[PDB]
Amino acid sequence: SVASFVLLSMVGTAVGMCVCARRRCITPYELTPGATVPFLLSLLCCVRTTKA
Amino acid sequence: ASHTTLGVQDISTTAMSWVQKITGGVGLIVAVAALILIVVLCVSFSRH
Repeated sequence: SVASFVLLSMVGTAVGMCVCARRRCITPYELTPGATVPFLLSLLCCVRTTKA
Repeated sequence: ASHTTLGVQDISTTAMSWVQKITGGVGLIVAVAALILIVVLCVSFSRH
């Protein structure tokens, strides 16, 4: 049981890193005046790939 | 003599290989073509 909750904990921090990478990848965007990622969001699909 | 009972499952023997050869299908290539077309469209297809 303790192994179960701890493995749940590592997967939880893993999804935490997922969301952290999402915010970190969108932040350099932060709605730049250029507003273009033809090679990153169209390819890497980090976040809200609906747009670009 | 009821000892030798055979179910619906049976050994196709050499012909087994034949059906194993027949089982090969072109679904893989058709799926590949669909994926290729949908991506080359993804230039204009984003999330729909």
